[PDB]
Amino acid sequence: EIPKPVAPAPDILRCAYAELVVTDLAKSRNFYVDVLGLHVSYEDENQIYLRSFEEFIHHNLVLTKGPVAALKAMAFRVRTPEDVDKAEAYYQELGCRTERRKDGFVKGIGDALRVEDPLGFPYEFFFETTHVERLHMRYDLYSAGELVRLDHFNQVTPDVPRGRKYLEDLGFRVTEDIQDDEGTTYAAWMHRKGTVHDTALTGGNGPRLHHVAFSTHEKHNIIQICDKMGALRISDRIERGPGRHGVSNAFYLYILDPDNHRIEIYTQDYYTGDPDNPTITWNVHDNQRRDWWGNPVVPSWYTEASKVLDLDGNVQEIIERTDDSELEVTIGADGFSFTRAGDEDGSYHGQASKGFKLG
Amino acid sequence: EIPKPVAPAPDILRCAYAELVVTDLAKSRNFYVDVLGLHVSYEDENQIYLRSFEEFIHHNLVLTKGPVAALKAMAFRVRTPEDVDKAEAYYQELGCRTERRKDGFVKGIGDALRVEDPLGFPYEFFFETTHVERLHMRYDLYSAGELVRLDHFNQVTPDVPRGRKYLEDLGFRVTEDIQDDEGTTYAAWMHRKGTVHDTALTGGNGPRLHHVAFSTHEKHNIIQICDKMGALRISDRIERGPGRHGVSNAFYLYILDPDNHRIEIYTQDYYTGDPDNPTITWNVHDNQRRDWWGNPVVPSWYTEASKVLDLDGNVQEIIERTDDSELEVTIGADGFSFTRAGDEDGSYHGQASKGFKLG
Amino acid sequence: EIPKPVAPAPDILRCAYAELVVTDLAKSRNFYVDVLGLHVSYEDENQIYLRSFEEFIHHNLVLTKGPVAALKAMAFRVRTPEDVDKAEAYYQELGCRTERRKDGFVKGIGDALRVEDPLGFPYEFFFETTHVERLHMRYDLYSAGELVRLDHFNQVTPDVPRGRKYLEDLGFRVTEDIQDDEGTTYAAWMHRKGTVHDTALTGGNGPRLHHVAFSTHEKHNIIQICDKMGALRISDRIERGPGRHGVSNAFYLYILDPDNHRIEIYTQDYYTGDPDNPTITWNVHDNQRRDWWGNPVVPSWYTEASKVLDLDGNVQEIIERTDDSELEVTIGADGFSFTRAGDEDGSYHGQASKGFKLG
Amino acid sequence: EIPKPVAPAPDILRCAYAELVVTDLAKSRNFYVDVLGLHVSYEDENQIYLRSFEEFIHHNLVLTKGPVAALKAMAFRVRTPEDVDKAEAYYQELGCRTERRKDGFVKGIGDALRVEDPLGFPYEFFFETTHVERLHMRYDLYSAGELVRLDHFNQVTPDVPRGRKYLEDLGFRVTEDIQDDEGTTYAAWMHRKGTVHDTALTGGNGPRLHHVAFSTHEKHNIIQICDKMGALRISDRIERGPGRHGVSNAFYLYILDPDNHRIEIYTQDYYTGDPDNPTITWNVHDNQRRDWWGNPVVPSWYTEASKVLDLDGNVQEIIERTDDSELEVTIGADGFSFTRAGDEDGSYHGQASKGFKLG
Ligand SMILES: [Ca+2]
Ligand SMILES: [Cl-]
Ligand SMILES: [Cl-]
Ligand SMILES: [Cl-]
Ligand SMILES: [Cl-]
Ligand SMILES: [Mn+2]
Ligand SMILES: [Mn+2]
Ligand SMILES: [Mn+2]
Ligand SMILES: [Mn+2]
Repeated sequence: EIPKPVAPAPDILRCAYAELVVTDLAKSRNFYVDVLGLHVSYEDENQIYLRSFEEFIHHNLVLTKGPVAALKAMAFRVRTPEDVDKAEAYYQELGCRTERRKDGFVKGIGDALRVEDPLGFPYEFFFETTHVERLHMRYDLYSAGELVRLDHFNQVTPDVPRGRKYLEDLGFRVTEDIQDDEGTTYAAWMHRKGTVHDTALTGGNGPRLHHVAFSTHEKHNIIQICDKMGALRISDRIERGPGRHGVSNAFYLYILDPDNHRIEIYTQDYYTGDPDNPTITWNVHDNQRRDWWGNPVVPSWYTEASKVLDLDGNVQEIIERTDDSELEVTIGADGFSFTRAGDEDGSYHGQASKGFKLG
Repeated sequence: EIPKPVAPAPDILRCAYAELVVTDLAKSRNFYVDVLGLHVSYEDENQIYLRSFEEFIHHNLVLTKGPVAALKAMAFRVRTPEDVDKAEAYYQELGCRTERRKDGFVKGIGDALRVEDPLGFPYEFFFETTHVERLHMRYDLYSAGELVRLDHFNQVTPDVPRGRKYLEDLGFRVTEDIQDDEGTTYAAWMHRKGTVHDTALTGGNGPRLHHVAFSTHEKHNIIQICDKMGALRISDRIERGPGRHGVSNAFYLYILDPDNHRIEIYTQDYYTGDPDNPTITWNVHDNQRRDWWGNPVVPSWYTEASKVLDLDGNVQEIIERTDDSELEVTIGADGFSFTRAGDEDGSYHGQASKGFKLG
Repeated sequence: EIPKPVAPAPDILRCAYAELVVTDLAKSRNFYVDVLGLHVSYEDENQIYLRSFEEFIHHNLVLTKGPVAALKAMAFRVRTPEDVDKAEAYYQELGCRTERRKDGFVKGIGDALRVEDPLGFPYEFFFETTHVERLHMRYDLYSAGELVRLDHFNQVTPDVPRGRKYLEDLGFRVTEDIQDDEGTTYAAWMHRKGTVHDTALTGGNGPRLHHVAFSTHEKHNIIQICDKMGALRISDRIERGPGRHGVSNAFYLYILDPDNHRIEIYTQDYYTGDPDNPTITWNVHDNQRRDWWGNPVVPSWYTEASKVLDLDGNVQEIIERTDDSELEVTIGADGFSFTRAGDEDGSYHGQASKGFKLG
Repeated sequence: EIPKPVAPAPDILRCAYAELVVTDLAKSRNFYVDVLGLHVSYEDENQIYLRSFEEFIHHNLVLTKGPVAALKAMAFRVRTPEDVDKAEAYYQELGCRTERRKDGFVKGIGDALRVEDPLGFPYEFFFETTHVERLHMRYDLYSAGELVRLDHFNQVTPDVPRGRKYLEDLGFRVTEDIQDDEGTTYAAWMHRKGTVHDTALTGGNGPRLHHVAFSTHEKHNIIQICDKMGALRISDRIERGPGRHGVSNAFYLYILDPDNHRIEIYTQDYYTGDPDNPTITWNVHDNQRRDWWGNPVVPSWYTEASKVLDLDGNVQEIIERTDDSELEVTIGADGFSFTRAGDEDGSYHGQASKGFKLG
């Protein structure tokens, strides 16, 4: 029900950074810098600007002290300065609230447009950014769990096909999705930069931010993050994983920051840059779709996500999903999942895999 | 209490091989050869003899066709031919049933002694064995999931302290254990070869065999086994993991063979060869003790294990544990576990970690 | 010297495949399939078509039996069917010989244009290709040394600035290069797909093909290839490496096929897709520019490369480089390199690093 | 020939630590702590005591300030206090200078015996040592290049068979060696703890210490050390590697400390604990014996080694090797190596492999 505008879409390069509001800046710094080893581009009493090992733009993450923890903006870099004008014209045509700042909303970004998008999400588009020392060969700084790139965002939204269509018009190409035999869509992944995704839609009450994902070079780097969290005795902040994804084929881990913002660590998905890249649809009941090894998806993964803010700094109202619930149809009392389609052996009914029930 | 014999203990080098009775030989071959990549030393219509990548003795695993799936023998290599005589005298003094075969019980083993030990387990002791091509540099054969060494056995027995004393007198040294503050021992690990263990005791109804473990070179090799099992659509045969252990500090995975014999894949524990190697005791309520990342221990891991045979080839009667159950005290309805000792935050009452309950 | 056409450049997606003429098809099959584990998309008595683990187009490599080993075509996929017409007009304006086949030059490719480009190289441009099973999750087929993508080509040409300009007009963006203070350019790297490169120019006598490069997931995959070649007693076919590159930051290995075609295995370079991606220029005397650890560059690496064919199947005549030779200025009798610029300690004069002279 | 004492050999557990005299304690600290990440057990302005990640004894390396860089002591831990008496009796019967100190020669070691051994080397034997925090699960401290264990020493001595016999009488078991077809032995490896070696003999002018080796968990940890040294622009202190060894099958790297003391980093050799462990002999001309991939051995690796001290703190006089030189017979002007025995193809005459001569 979101029409394709006459105005041309801005040419989006990739996800570039997220601005997260955090309640205790010191505790957040402890998590992102001391635990996760992100690199400080700038900090003061209000904000911490962080980047990954291979990044040359000013930052991939802004942490902003605020009264209520929430996503403040998810930023995409566009190809040219003129693409910021294109973004403004596009979202104006859609009837969305927009705000333009010629000198940026955060440090290290220039001319930028923020919008309350049709799904209620605060998107930023920008070209101009302050270049910093690209640390990609600074092996004197490299940590055993080094986060090397920002990879993607993931958004919770009640109507997946509605948001998918909107993002396709915006230029994202769908790479994978999860549906059932009766035509319900539960999740979709879509890209600009030639990886599996730059953002993704998870069916649920929204708008809420599901997670922000960073890449490592190798699988052992993700293992080290888990190991380090056990050593720091904060294993209760490991939410889910580590595992191999079905959708995306990436090795992964989900952890929780001090304000319960979910962060994914991700590596080794595949190239999607060709225009006829084959799309892959998984059945919702396929127990290898989210964790390839069949490990159960923790219930909080389906229920918990971050608030998002409007352009005034206020929390967006949550709209309830009316389509079927992935949690309910797979691990709920009347849910089921299979290892091999049509096989009772290795299937789970009314509970999760590996012998667990929902707590 | 099992008395310490006057006869000297045999000098045991290491665990060497296990003989498992299996019901369908071809199906077992698929698992151990096609899925796991173990190397065939010899096979016929009745048995398959298998060895790991770096082994020079004839085999690390014998699969024997039989009516009832069970452990037939856990075999330990001894230092000299004379240590077989020492083993016979020692077990005779213990009042155990023993059987001596100068030409072995299985192919590729010479003079051998099998015993029904004081815990009801069929142990074998041998020195003589047919050497085979050591494949340790045969990288033309090397699998992405290559199993490189046999590492240990793990035994389920109802009275851990009783068994621990007997194994210590036999010359095994305890490296780690799990106890509570009320005097109960739930598990013990013990070695000869200078890794964390060659065998271990897990509290539970017994005698039953908990598992046999093989090691890989690197953590990615264990990940590959998981990935391959996903590709073969047999993820339902992944029981638990992959993870990082607390006890042993090893990276691990538990999988189930066609007869539900449990196999662990293991890597990167530490050196224990010094005689004053510090013994580590974990509290049973410590949620980082079995999985360091705090992932829940699947209930089947605590309840399921293989039958074992006596020397007549009949299943040993099972004696029920009367000591407290690790399952019940940690993940049962009256259970408890913590992330940080003395912290209510990150503790679990009457359920498992990460949002699950007993299925 | 090469003027920019008024005709619009074809939109090039990425390098896609190379066709190499080989003298003994069975011996070449042994190397690419049995040693390297590439996947067969088609074969007969004259040709083998091969693809990497994550590929969905028909092939990344075609081996064609012929009398003289040579590069027959380096192919790039274009974005649309219409881009093939654009490519034809473009090279026609450049005065280049073109050949258009509506049904393709090799199996699994449709409408295609081959050209003898301004530097004498046989380029192919195509859109249409037969999709095949994408093996990216086929872990039951995954080799310990699995080649996962085709990454790039590398071309030897006598005048690097002349070639660079031509490739820039064609849409390729320079990411890194090697120069000296006197203004000679020795090599340049350039991309379309958002990695360090899709092709590269290496100063030397040309046209010759320096190498075709495939990527692995992890560094250990590359180490396995070396280990395997050791076990096969073909370590003499390991030309150079393994190492870490300075330029590109990739972990790497160079090996030689039966006809001495050079293959690079490559992993873990960085993202270059932003239009203002920072260009990196290294000094030719920096001993960390090619191997980051300062290991010496094998002289054959600088002197040997494959013949290339014209459109008639005849070898292209070679034109000698008149600019300074990288070998001569770094490892030759009158050459030098440094570890730290301006520091004589860790410098090498008239010989290579690590105590070696030219053989 | 060194006679076999009537007195029993001390039961040696393993190599335990080395004491190296260094000329600038601060510069050595930067190398061993800052670059390499070893853990400080104790330090003052005269000495730094260092241990590996998984160690529980007080230290694996003592750096002692002094006027001439040299080995002061190579220490082996013995099984019981009584074994220190046995070692004293054993070396006294050998006619060797001994010194016994009930309170140790260095901090954190108790009753200890130091000897000037028959080959001129300062050996220490001890049981008593101060236990420290075993850091094996301190992943909060874990470096991307983490050194996890002390693995072995390597000694340069002119007469290898002479030394080998002495070490065998002492209880070391030979695992691998290098010989030629004319009866010359160039090197031998021997163990107590069940890895390939605890010490080794390299033929050359001696006594000199060739190197001390530390283990990592995985091959990428060794890669990271190289990468870090490149980032620190100290790649000139990488002497040789990284590589795969033929002998030992271990992945390796050799680096040089501020006083040119050689340190090897080493991982993933095999189990040798069985008393009939198959002994492997390589031919000296086999180009895969030292580097399995055929990479050339740096001439400094054959010529350079550390001074060793006597018990009075004076440099031991060097005795020249009269047997053939491994350098000369393989990579010298009159040397030879092969890839495949008997095959001229892939062989090297009067030069090193991969296109190099000696600089
Ligand atoms: Ca209690
Ligand atoms: Cl997922
Ligand atoms: Cl466990
Ligand atoms: Cl290079
Ligand atoms: Cl060596
Ligand atoms: Mn994600
Ligand atoms: Mn185990
Ligand atoms: Mn290349
Ligand atoms: Mn060594």
